[PDB]
Amino acid sequence: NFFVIKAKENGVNVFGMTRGTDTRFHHSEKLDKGEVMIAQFTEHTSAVKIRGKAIIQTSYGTLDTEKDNFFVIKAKENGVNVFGMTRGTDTRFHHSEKLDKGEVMIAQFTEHTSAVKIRGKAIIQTSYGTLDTE
Amino acid sequence: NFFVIKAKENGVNVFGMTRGTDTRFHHSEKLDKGEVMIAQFTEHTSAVKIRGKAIIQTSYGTLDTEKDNFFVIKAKENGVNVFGMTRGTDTRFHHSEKLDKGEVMIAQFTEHTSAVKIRGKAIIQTSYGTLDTE
Amino acid sequence: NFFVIKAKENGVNVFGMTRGTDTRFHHSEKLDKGEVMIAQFTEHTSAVKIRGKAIIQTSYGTLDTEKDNFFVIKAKENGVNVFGMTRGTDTRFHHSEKLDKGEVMIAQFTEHTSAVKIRGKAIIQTSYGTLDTE
Amino acid sequence: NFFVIKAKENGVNVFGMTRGTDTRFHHSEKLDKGEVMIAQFTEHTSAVKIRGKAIIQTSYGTLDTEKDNFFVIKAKENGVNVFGMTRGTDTRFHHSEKLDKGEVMIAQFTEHTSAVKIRGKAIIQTSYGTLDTE
Amino acid sequence: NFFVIKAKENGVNVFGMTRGTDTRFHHSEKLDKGEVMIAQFTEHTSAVKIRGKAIIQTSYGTLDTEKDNFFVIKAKENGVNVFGMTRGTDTRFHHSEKLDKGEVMIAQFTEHTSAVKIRGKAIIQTSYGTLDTE
Amino acid sequence: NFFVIKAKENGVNVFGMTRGTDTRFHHSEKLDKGEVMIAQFTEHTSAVKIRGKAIIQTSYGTLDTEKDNFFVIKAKENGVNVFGMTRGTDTRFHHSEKLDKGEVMIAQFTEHTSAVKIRGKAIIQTSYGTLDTE
Repeated sequence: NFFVIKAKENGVNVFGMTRGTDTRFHHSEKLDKGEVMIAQFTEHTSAVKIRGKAIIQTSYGTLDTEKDNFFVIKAKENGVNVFGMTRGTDTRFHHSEKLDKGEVMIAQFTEHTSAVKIRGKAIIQTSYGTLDTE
Repeated sequence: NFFVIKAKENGVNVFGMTRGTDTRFHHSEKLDKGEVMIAQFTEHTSAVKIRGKAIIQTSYGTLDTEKDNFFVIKAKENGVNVFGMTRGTDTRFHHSEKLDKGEVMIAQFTEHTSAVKIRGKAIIQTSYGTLDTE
Repeated sequence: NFFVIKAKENGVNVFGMTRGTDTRFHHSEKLDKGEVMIAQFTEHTSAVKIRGKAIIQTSYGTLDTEKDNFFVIKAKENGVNVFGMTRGTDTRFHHSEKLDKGEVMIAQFTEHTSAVKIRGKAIIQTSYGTLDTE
Repeated sequence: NFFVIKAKENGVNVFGMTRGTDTRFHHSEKLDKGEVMIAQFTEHTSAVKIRGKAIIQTSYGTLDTEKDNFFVIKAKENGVNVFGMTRGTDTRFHHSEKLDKGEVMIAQFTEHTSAVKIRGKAIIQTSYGTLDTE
Repeated sequence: NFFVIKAKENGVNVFGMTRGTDTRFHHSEKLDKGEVMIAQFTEHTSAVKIRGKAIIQTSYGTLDTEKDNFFVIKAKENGVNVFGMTRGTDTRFHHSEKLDKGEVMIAQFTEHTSAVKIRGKAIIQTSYGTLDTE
Repeated sequence: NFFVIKAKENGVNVFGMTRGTDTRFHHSEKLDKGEVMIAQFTEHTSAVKIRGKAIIQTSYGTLDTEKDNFFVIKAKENGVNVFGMTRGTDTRFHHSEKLDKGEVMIAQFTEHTSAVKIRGKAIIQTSYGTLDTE
C-alpha cells in the first residue's frame, strides 16, 4: 500500500525505521512549505515517523498534525510511547518507542512483531475505523 | 486477521493459548487504565483469553465486557465452559474449557479442531452475525 | 465454510456421514436445551444429518426445524428420501437416503457425487435462493 | 457452477452431451411430478438438454418451459437448431443441433468450441442479460 | 471474455484477424436475418471485424451499427483507419487498418501491440466508459 | 492498467521514459486535432510525459490540460519539477524532473523507485482521490 503527505511549513521531517526488532532511523528528510510526498512500504522500511506541520492521507482517511496490513497512530500529547512484541516463543515487549504531541507514526505488521502496545494519549486509525485514547 | 482491545481499568489480562489440542496459557499480560492493544493470530497462538474491564473490537463489531476464519464468545454468567473436537477419525470432545461472567474468548479454526461446544450462558459473534444463548 | 446450530430441547442429535459413495454414520451427538454448535466441513465429513428440535443457521439464512459449495434440505413431511449420483462414466443413482418430517440435511459437493435427487416434500436452500417442493 | 430443475409432470427428461466435438446423449433421465434436480458441469458433461414440463433456475434467473462461463437457450418454436465452431486453425461449423418448441439447452465453453450459432426462434440468457430472437 | 451479435439482415459478415503484427482475415462468415452469434477471444483470434446490419452487445453496453482487457470502435463515417504499435524497443506504427461508415472493430491487447491509433470519426467504448471522436 | 488521451490540436506529443533510474525519452509522438490514443504501461515504459492541448482520461477521472499502482500529476504552473527515490539501502533523490505549465505526467511504481517528490504548483490524482498543491 501507499500513503500521502503534505507540508504546511519548512522542515517537515521523515524518519525511516529499519525493519525488524533492531530499530533506528536511517533518514531525516526536510520538506519545505507546500511539499507533497508519496512513498511505499518496503522490505527495508516497515514503518515511518513523521514530524513537523504536515497533512497525512491514507486509506483510513485524512489526518492533520495540528487538529486536536498497517495501522496509524497520532500523538495527542507529549510523552507518548509505543512498545513492540517479539514474534515466536520468546515473548516480551522488546522496545519502548517515544513520541511527542502532534507526532505521527505508521507501520506495517512484520514477521518480527505480532502485537504493539501504546502509551500516552493518542489517536488510532485502522482498516476497521478509528480509536481515541480518551 | 486482527483484533483491538481497550482497557477500562488496571490489571486487564491477556492469556495466549498454545495452538493445538494441548492447551495452556503461556502469557499473562497486565494492562493499565487507558491501554490499547493490537495483535495477530499466529501459528503459536490460535486463541486468546481476555480478562478484566476492557473493550474488545473486531470485524464482527464492538463488544463490551460489562454490558449485559474465527469466532467470538462472551460469557454472560459464571461457570461458562467450552469444548473442542479432535480432527480426524478419532472423534471426541477433548477438553472442557471454563470461563466466568464477563470473560471473553476468541479463537481461529485449527487443523487440530473442526468444531466446538459451549456451556453456560454467553453471547456469540461470527462473520454471519450474532447469537445469544438465551 | 461453516454452519451454526442451536438446541431447543435435550437430545438434539448430529450424525456425520462418511465422505464418499460408502455412506454411514460415525457419530451420534446429544445436545441439551440451550446448546450451540459450530463445525466445519472436513475431508472426513462432507455432509451432516441433524435431528431433534433445533435452530440451524447458515450463509443461505436461518432455518427452524418446527416451522412448516453446498446445499440445504429440510424435510417437510415423513418418508423424505434423497439419492446421489456416482461421478465418472459409470452413471447411476447409488443410494436412496431417507429422512423424516422436520429432519434437516446438509452436504458439500464431492468428487464422488456430481448430482443429487430428492423424494418427499421438503424445502431447499442454496447460494442462489430457496426452493419448496410444493 | 450449478443449476436447478423442477418437474411439473411425470417424464421430464435429461440428456447429457459428451464433452467435445463428438456429441451424443449418454443418459435419459425420467422425473416424476414434483421432482427437483441439482447437478454440476463436469469434464464428462459440458452441456445438458432438458425435456418436458419443468422449471429451470440458474444464476441468470428463473426460466419456465411453458411460458411464451456458460450460456442458456430456450426454444420458442419447433425446428430450433444450434451449431458449434471447432477451435483451432481448422475452422467450420461442425454440427447442427436441433431442438423443439419449449426445449431448453445449457452448455459451458469448451476447448473444442469457441463459438456457437443458433437457428429457429429462441430465448437466450447469459451473465450479461437476456436476448430474444424476435 | 465474450461478446454477442445479432443480425438485422442477410449477409452480416465476420472477419477474424490473425493474432500478431501480421494481420489478415482468415474467415468470412455470412449471417441471415435474425442470426445470433456468440464467440470468445482466442490465441488464434485477438480481434474481430464485423460488417453489415447487426446489433453488437458487450460488457461495455449495447451498440447498434445504424444509429448515428479489450476495447471497442464504431466507425461513424467512411475512411476510418486504425494503427498499431509494435511492442519492444523497436517502436513504430506498423499498420494502418481501414474501416467504413457503420463498421465495428473489437480487439484485445496482445504481446505484439501495446498501443493503438485511430483515424476517421468513430465511437469508442472501454471498461471505463465511452468516447466520441467529435 | 491503461489510459486514454484525446488531442485538441495538432502536435500533441508523447514522450516515453525508460524504466529505471536512468531516465530519457525514447519517442516523440505527434498527434493531429481529433486524435485518440490508447496504450499500456510496459516493462520498457513505466512513465509517460504528455505535451500539447489534449484530454487525458484514467481510472482516477478525466483531466484537461487547459483548465486551471500508478499516480497522476498535472503542472499548474511553469518550473514544476519532480524527484525520485532510489530503492534499497543507498538512499537519495536521484533526479530532478522538470515540467511546464499545463504539462502532465503519469508513472507506475517501479523496483527502482519507492517514493517521489514534486516541486512547483501542480494537481495530483491517485486511487484515493485528488490533491492540489495550493
